[PDB]
Amino acid sequence: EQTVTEPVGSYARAERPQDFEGFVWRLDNDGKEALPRNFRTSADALRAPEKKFHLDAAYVPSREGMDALHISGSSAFTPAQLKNVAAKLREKTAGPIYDVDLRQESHGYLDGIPVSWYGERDWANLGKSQHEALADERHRLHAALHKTVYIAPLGKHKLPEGGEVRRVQKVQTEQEVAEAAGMRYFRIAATDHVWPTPENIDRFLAFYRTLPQDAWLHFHSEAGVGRTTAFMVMTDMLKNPSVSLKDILYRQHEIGGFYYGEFPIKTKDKDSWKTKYYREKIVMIEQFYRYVQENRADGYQTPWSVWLKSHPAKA
Amino acid sequence: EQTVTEPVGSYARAERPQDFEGFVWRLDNDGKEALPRNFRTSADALRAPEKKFHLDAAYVPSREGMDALHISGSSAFTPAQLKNVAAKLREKTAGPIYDVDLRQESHGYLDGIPVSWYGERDWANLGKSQHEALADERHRLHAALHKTVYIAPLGKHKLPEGGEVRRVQKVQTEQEVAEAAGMRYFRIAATDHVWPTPENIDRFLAFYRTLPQDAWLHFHSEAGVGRTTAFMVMTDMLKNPSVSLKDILYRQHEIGGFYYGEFPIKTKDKDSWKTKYYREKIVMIEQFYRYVQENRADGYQTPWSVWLKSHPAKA
Ligand SMILES: O=P(O)(O)O[C@H]1[C@H](O)[C@@H](OP(=O)(O)O)[C@H](OP(=O)(O)O)[C@@H](OP(=O)(O)O)[C@H]1O
Ligand SMILES: O=P(O)(O)O[C@H]1[C@H](O)[C@@H](OP(=O)(O)O)[C@H](OP(=O)(O)O)[C@@H](OP(=O)(O)O)[C@H]1O
Ligand SMILES: [Cl-]
Repeated sequence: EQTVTEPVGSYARAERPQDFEGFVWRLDNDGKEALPRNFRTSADALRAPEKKFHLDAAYVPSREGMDALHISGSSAFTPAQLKNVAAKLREKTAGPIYDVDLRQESHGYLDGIPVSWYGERDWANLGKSQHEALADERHRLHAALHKTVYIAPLGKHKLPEGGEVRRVQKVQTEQEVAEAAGMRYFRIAATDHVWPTPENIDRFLAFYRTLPQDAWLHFHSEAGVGRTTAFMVMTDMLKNPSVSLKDILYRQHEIGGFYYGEFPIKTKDKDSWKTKYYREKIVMIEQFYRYVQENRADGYQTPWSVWLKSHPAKA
Repeated sequence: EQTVTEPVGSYARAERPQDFEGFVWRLDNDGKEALPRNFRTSADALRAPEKKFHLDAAYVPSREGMDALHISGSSAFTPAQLKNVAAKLREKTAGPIYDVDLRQESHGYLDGIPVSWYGERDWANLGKSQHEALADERHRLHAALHKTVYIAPLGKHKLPEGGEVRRVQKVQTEQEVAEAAGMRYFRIAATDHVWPTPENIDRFLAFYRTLPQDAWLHFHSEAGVGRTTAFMVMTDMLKNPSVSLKDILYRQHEIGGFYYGEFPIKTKDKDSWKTKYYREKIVMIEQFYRYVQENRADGYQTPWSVWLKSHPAKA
């Protein structure tokens, strides 16, 4: 027919939340290193591209605007690691430093240990509104206080392996941990592995509009790869609209992020469900760039969700 | 001074239940074999003793009373394995066959899979009365229905390793499963690793008293070793009081059970806590033998718990 059930950029809406409910408190960071994993800032030197993306290692992207961009990204962290990050970022700016938490999955800290309520594909909060996801999170964190919990790292086949059991004496939300490290906090509940929703992006752009000139944004997700890079890319496009799409994509990849341009996708058989979500992200990244280019001149009078509905992306 | 806080036979009462709360649905049997592990009956041939017990391999225990004993023991089982056990036992008797469940830990069947709510040392119900342990079990099993659960086998260090996640469509208690296999059901909530309590034994003795002559008792615990052998030994002593302690202990061991007499206890560093519980069971097995010998003449008018308080065991 002519009516589409889920438009491009919303494929995840077709999945059934009940088939991915949370079943374990996953260890988000073992706390052994001084900093979170995949830590990088926009002032960093560009490195050779990762071979899996089949890029031109000889291409030198423009760094126009990177010194003033003021953003960084990383994986999840322990409280001590976030204090190290905050201290490092303070050496680069006198503006407010934001911990921009991009995780939809319920997470927090049990006795200072960074944990998340993990469901298959990390989709324990799939389908929930940001309100419902945050309510789940608060309820779960609180329920763990003075209770025995099993906290484990995921091993072979994304299933618990080893870990530890403890009776919890202290519970904190990431907001509390960010404030204790001297950072401002802003939450965007984005689903792991997929393109952020129009709701997620409209929320980010509204937040972006409120920032003072010297604000520094430290984005993070679980690994500091998929969601973190998507938002770092969006920020680079918004702040440096005259830079080419290719340069934005190459430079965000070359300072240590994911590469959001076209590349030959290949997954292990067990990860084949990811293929179309990668393809969806490549197309949406181009569509967001188009949104920025067509709406920056009038100051974004119309939001991303609205413009995308009248300018749908195509596979 | 004079007053003793915990008498011999009750050491476990000094442990703190809050430090061993349940944290995972442990897989009790993977269902691969036709029968549960350590399956054996009193009609079986005696085999050579296990080396670790340092026994006399040349010794020939008396079998006096074994053919009429009518008892068996095994590990936990899937419903299909229990049906196989019941069919096997029916070839040996025309009397009622009892599934004597000796597990204090909460356990049952989720989608037919035998599971238990596991806490450190398998002590998730330590300290609870049987009434409280069964209420915990009934609430946990029921709460699992239509919910997502993580079921895993324990691997390295008694922590989950691998396993599976499933949204449960069927929940059953072992009572339901035993009845489906054509067995009567009798529960004694005995704590894993330790000597059965005076309450556990008083309950068993009262049940034993009213059994029809041709009743067949199939005992089981998790592995079919510690608790299963303790009750098989007690039944053998009760039913065959003229048989020597040495013969009872050797023969229950030689048909496939644990050896409940003195031996060179040698544990790994991580299992050193077990040492005193072994020593306690050796002493209590002797004390129970004394009880049977001294109370059989009047038909056991004095319960085990009462008699033990007036004749305490000595370390
Ligand atoms: O949290 P963000 O920073 O968004 O990054 C995600 C998480 O690290 C994912 O692991 P998890 O779901 O266990 O938290 C990982 O999936 P895998 O571990 O399956 O590789 C993703 O890579 P890909 O899904 O491969 O693209 C990566 O993009
Ligand atoms: O269930 P019953 O038949 O009473 O047997 C018990 C359980 O199998 C215990 O394992 P679990 O705690 O995992 O249920 C096992 O401890 P280990 O598995 O640590 O060896 C005991 O041996 P010992 O504790 O070694 O005596 C054994 O006697
Ligand atoms: Cl009781």
